[PDB]
Amino acid sequence: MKTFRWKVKPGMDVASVPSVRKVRFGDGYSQRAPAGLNANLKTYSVTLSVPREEATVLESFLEEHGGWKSFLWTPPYEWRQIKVTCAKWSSRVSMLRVEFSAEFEQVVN
Amino acid sequence: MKTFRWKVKPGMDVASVPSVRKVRFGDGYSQRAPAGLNANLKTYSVTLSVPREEATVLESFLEEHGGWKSFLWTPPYEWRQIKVTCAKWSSRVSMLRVEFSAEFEQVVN
Amino acid sequence: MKTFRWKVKPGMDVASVPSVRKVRFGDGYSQRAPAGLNANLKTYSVTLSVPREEATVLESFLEEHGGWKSFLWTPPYEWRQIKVTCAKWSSRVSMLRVEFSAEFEQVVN
Amino acid sequence: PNPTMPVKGAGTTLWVYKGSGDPYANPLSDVDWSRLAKVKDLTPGELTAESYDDSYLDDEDADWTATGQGQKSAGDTSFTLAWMPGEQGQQALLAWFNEGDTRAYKIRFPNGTVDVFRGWVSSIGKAVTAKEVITRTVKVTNVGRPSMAEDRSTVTAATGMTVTPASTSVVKGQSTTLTVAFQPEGVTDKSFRAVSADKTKATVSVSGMTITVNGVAAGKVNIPVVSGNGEFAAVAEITVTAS
Amino acid sequence: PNPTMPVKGAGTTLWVYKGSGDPYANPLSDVDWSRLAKVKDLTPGELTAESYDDSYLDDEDADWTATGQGQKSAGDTSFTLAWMPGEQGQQALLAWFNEGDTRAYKIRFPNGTVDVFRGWVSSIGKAVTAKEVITRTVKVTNVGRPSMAEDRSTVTAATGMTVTPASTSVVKGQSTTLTVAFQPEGVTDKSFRAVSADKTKATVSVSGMTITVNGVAAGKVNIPVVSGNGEFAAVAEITVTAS
Repeated sequence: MKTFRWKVKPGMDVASVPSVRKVRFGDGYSQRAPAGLNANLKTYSVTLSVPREEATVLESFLEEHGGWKSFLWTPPYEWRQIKVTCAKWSSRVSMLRVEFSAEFEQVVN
Repeated sequence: MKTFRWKVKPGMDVASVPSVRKVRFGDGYSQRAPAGLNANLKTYSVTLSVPREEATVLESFLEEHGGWKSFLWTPPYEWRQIKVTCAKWSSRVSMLRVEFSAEFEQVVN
Repeated sequence: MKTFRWKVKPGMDVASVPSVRKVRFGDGYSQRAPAGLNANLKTYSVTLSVPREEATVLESFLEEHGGWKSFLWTPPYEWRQIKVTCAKWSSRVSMLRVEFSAEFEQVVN
Repeated sequence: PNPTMPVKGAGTTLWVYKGSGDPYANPLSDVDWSRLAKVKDLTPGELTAESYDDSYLDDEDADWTATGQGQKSAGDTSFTLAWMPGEQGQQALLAWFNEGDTRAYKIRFPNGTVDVFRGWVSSIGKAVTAKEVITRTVKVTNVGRPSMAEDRSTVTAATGMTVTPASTSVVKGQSTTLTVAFQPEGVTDKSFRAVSADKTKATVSVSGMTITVNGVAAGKVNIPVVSGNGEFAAVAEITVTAS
Repeated sequence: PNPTMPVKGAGTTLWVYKGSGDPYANPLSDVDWSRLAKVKDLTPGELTAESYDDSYLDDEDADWTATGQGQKSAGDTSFTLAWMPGEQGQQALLAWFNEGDTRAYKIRFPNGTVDVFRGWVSSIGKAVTAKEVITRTVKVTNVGRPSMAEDRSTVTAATGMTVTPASTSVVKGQSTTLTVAFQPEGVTDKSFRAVSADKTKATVSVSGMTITVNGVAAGKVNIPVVSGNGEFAAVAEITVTAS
């Protein structure tokens, strides 16, 4: 399975911090270069809230990929399908629902 | 003893954080591998609340294994019995109850 | 694209931190010099709030420059147009709006 | 005692379980129950449920918030009763508070119905003032699922709907009475309506049963009668003569 | 029933959906709705809204604060009604509370207009006092966007319906179709429901303006049709031949 089809909660953080080449000694003249070709691949701090029964399915999805094996995902932010990778996906199992805190880092390959 | 019979009330934290081998190439490309051979182990941040008379039994059970050694436990997350080890089990005493906080780490052994 | 048109709501932080050469002598005496030749550049801790549709445009503008490159901006502090660069621009998504937080660093270039 | 009609609330009794079986099984019997008599006033607990957020970033039409029912709680039941320390039933209540176990208690209404909750005493009060009876005020916090009266009700759908009209002649300025068999083996819990298929010759009035068919104009008129949402229905015929 | 002039609010009824179609589509039709009777009082929902800050540093005229509208809630609808635990509608209400689903419920005003909301039960109480009928108090937390009465500002009122059925022989293994004419000036905002008489001779199937009668058994079968709230109706007769 190659598509994350679950829904994320309202408050989701998107961090960019692009990669550039910076040369500046002290506080003198500065030079900046775009460095690589795929400058910024962003990062989404995704949070989900799902019934206790579907927690097993969600963790099976996240566990099968297991850090490697990026999967397709359409963020609700720019609505463009991308390839992402997750590595932590902590979870908290309340009385009736479980919350997932995962980090999706977009990739190219 | 082999089985953990006490129950976890509030909603635990179930952390996966699988180990992967990641190489970052230049203009946005990368290379990922699952590093290991048998999945990730996953750890539970468990907390019990027990009557002051039963805290001694729980302490004896957690101290017999003594950091090493594994016991069976069926987490209220996937309902699949697993082998776990506990290594800290802090405990806070109150007027009529004792609250245990512990970290159960799943082990293949 | 050259000019930044969005507006900053809350009250930013404008940090100067001039660079000086300081030598501390013995019984209370010292020796100070301005180190550099052209003033201090100052940095603005800026936050935007935008509708969920214009967030894509703002992201495109901030990603085109991509950490390097400079854009013109007239801060609501001194009303003097300056050249600035942005390198982080974290963003938090919500139900109807998106909140951008960023650090604009003034550059001579 | 009619559980399908409003009742006046005078005659409500409060009982505490002192047996060892399952109180929710047969609450209607007061065998293993102790009566808490002389109740000045009663206030049953309120069944509440928390809410969880149900808004998702991928949703369309996000202008209006959405939520969902969370975890249910059976509230606190309060009651003030006459202070008679030396009578058993109040000493049992004091022991219940003193050792603080979870115990069952039921409320009997003048309907033949009963509401049995299960909880522990959380407050014990007194009110001393001259010129009026000393009152002991008690509050109980309920735990777990209660067994409400609606859980003990019943329904019957024995398919016993029938329309028995006169199906005879009628003249101007008169009326005819119809009948509906509301006994699907006796007990029923459904409603019905009736309306003429033309509403141009004879009208119909659904007055407590007695469909009153009124011959405004002559002719053969058909009146459908449908019970419930359309589970069963029939058609009555009335022949209004010229004279 | 004039909706452009103030009304006194007496006779306002309350209904809960129990069908499967769109509840906002045809709220004037009381077909798939269960009525909660003996409503003591009713406080409707309060459509509110939150405010986002709309003051920027670059803006001129910083002396006066500015805001903007955000996400609008649908509020909570509370009501208390006479407690009849043995009557269907209160059992359905308690099942709605226990299950926790989000259902639709409409309020019909003495105006011809209807306000239908969607929500879940968040409170179930009860007041037990002597000399006063026991009342059940319910609170429903609304989700999503409701369907206000100002949305249905057209209402053609129909006032017309007729049937042109086949009324011919029906053979075994085959079914006939019964024509319905429902064009009183074309524009219509009403529905109907057709049923059989004995459910043995022939059976009816109605879905989308079409009525199909299949001749399970021979003889003469009667089919009554009732439209909308029950103002209009019709009757048809179908003959089924054994051979």
